[PDB]
Amino acid sequence: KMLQHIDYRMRCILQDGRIFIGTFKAFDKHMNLILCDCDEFRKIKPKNSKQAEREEKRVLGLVLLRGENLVSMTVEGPPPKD
Amino acid sequence: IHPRKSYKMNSSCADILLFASYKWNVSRPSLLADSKDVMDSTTTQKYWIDIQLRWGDYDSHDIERYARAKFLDYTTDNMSIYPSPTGVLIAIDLAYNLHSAYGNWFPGSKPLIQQAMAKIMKANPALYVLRERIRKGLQLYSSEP
Amino acid sequence: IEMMKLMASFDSTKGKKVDGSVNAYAINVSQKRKYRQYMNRKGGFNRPL
Amino acid sequence: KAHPPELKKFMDKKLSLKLNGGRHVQGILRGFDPFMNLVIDECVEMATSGQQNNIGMVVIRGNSIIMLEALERV
Amino acid sequence: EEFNTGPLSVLTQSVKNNTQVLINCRNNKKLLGRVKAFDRHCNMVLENVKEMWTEVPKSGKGKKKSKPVNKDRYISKMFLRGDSVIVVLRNP
Amino acid sequence: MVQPINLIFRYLQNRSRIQVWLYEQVNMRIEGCIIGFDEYMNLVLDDAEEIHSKTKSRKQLGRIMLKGDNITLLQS
Amino acid sequence: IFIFNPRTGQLFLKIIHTSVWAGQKRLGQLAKWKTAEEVAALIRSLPVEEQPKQIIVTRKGMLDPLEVHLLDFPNIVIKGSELQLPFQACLKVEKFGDLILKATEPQMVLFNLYDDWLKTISSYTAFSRLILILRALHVNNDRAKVILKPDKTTITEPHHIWPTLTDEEWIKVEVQLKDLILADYGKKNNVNVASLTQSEIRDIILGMEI
Amino acid sequence: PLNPKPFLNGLTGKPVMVKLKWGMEYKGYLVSVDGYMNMQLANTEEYIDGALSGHLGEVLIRCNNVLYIRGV
Amino acid sequence: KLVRFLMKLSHETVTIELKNGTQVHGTITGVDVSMNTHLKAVKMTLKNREPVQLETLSIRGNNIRYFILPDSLPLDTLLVD
Amino acid sequence: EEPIVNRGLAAALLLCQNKGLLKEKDGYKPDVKIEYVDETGRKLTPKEAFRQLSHRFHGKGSGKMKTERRMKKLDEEALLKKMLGTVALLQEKQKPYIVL
Amino acid sequence: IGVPIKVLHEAEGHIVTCETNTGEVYRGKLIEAEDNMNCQMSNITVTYRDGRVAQLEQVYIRGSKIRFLILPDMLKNAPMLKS
Repeated sequence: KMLQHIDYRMRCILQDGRIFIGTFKAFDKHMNLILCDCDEFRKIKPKNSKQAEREEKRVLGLVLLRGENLVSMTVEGPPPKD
Repeated sequence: IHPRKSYKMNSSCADILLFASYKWNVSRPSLLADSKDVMDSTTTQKYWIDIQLRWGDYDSHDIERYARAKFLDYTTDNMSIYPSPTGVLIAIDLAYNLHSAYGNWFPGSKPLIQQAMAKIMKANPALYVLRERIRKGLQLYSSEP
Repeated sequence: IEMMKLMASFDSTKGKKVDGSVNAYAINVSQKRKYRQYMNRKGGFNRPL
Repeated sequence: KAHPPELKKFMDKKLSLKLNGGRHVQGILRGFDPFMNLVIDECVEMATSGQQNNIGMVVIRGNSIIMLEALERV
Repeated sequence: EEFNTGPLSVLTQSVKNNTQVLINCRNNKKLLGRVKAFDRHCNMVLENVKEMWTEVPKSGKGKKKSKPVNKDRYISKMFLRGDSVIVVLRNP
Repeated sequence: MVQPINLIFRYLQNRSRIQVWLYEQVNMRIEGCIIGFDEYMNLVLDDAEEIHSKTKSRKQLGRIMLKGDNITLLQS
Repeated sequence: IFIFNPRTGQLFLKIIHTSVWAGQKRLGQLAKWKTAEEVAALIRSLPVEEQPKQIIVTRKGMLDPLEVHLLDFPNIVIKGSELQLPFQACLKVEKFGDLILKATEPQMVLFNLYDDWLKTISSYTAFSRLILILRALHVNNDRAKVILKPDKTTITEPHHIWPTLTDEEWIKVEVQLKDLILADYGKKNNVNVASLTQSEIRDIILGMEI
Repeated sequence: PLNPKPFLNGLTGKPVMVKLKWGMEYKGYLVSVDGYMNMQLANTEEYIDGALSGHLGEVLIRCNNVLYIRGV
Repeated sequence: KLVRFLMKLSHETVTIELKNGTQVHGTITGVDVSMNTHLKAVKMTLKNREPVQLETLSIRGNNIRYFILPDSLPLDTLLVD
Repeated sequence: EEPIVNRGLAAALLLCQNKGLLKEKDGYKPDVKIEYVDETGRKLTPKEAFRQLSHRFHGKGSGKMKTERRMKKLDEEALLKKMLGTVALLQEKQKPYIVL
Repeated sequence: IGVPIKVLHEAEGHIVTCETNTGEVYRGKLIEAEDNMNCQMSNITVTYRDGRVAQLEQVYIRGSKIRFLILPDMLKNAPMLKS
């Protein structure tokens, strides 16, 4: 059911609350993740805020996330053209 | 089972048939309470179980004599076809709520039919409906706790 | 050597089947009572299976 | 199938271990298992109180080991 | 065989009789309920569980002054994953 | 070239005293002399005593056996 | 009729008018079955989620009419009580009292006898607090009233019943009402205070006899 | 001279006190121990921080949560 | 193995409380042998936050504290082998 | 009065007990359980266990209306046991004696 | 040995960063990366949860204590698309 989610813009929640969003490209038997285009969030995550929808944010790029620290997934938008 | 077999008093049939996947050593026909039982040196594969209900009057509510008599009547009868000569006949007295079987026993079948007959007289829903139908016919009730 | 007399080489039973009563599972199920039909069947007199 | 951690680069080297509960330790490596439990000679404990506590040969469970730093040049 | 003499005999003797067990879980919620089944990991599927834990009102005054209250919630049928089990306990 | 099990092998060849320190309970330490262990690294220990370091308390235990995935260290 | 929920504190107090039995020409053969039929009509009024399944009668001469009048609800349990609870202390407080007496029409006045103590503490210790208040107000009316306000500065809101106190004031007034209860009991029951264990203190505030 | 599963072999039936990693203690006659060293204790009394909060009966204590076993 | 009971439970609207307290209410779509739970029509309340509607979720199986199944479930025909 | 103590189980037992929520034969104990259940797994009353038996016996179950009453009764139990005081407090705070 | 561990196999000798279970993050160049995500890295800066910066020319971090690993996007195009 995860091969039905490849190359998506996936929102992966860690067990600390450090959220990622990026390219769900490769996963593993332990659900070790490989995410391109991924950026990180801690405090505010967007549902069209009254102030600004994306602060508490950092650029990282491509990550290998270990599956030991991983909780959930959600697609946020369709994959880009490239 | 024929639909009129529950009150087919003169003759009988079988109700349950147990297939062993082996050959059981089985015993001589002894009552449900006969704790010391000797082994009949035949070996069988299919084992029938009959359920004979009765409504005992005061003279003839001995369920052990009834189970023994019905077993040795119906196994040695012409008008009652059993799959094997080896099997058990459980008689249940509804008017006195008694139970005993008489026929042959394979290992473990005697404590199983003992405890199963105990739980089946304590907890059967059709027996329960019979019991409270008798209680509402007699207008006899117990005090609620 | 006493490391072989211990019966050495630190083990970790991950994936490997464990020794004994570790695998104990038990399920209490009781299915609905499949009774048979007697009245108004249209079928022949003995019971269906 | 447990391959040993690739640590003959770090044999007989002065390393500072980080251990689990914010802890720290220093010493010479003397060997390992596939489970990365490390045996250490000349172990100085180096707690967060600030005073350095020598022991000698100790064994450290590999579960608790966060990082190795080879203080000596490999 | 040794399914019925090990330390999981607390669970396979409580699922036979359908008696209730008390489980102190890992986040200190207490599950009272009848085991419908269990396995090696103590993945206990449970029926009719009272989940009883403790709260405080968490500084409702602004001065951090309150006493812990016993809260509980009912769950009809649950599948408790058995890593979070600390202790399972048959009733007296 | 010695191993960890070579150290604990030689150490219950010594039967001297050691102090195990735990996973993340940094104040909690347990002193003892190992009588036996095998490959899951659970250790029985001789006349063990819990020492709480920040209050320096020595609660006596006796013949103990401690579970393997809890230890961080064994210092002689 | 005082229909007190221990858990939700929802006191359904039914007003019974003077004209129901001033000209009734009947014995208690109307009275028992009448209070039973009216509490059953309360049960029939509420939805099935809010209907109880366990009903406790204080006075023992009511569970036998409650068996008769609640055969539409065989799901409910009608038990007696060994501990009697002083809900005449509810009559003694002026709000419920003149509410009852001024009421010209029989009605189904609701109350929440725990004011909002369910956001602060349990429902058990709120019940023990309420029965401390009610029994201490039963053993002495205005003495327990002036204990119930530890200062004369505190006030209760018109939607509340008891004065708004927090945990420190409530524990101090609870030990004051508690030794008031035991002092009145040991004054009357011939025996001192210090010969009783907390199980006996418990069933003296609860209403049982030792 | 005595390895851990021989030790737990040695104390199935005597009163012991097994200490959890979370500071709880359990006193009682333990019944049995598997390969993972889950424990079945009978006649248990639960000592929270050196003070008992109750007699409890029969308890299963999961293997991932024990800190040690003490023979009393 | 009890996880095999969960993969028989396809298309059920269950809630799941995780180890982070997050309650996830949704129709379960897939289970692995490691209880890797893939859900749809997800209403996820991460605790100390307001609940968020999301169309699809995939919880890792280690991070499940417990499940909550509805009233209408026939487990006596589900936990058989 | 007993709190479920953090780092403690036994207070929850003292809470739930307070709340009242508690031939050469083989040679063995056959634990016969004789149990009546419906398809949902509920333990069945002997009157309605006999009713299920008799529906299956006669081959003719209930009508539509009695099945409506029975099914709505079972979800009345389900909606009741899965659980107006706050509404009473909010109506009292809007003005104390909500007379019906 | 699946595709992410093959990706970190193809990140050997490259600039890589690892955030750890305690929260320290380690930005350097890798030397060895094994099956169990153990990483021996070099020329590396250590950033604690204090926010401070340190450097040392080598480190060896255990795999299970890795939280995650910042990889370079040299590997984003090659070679994992067919996945």
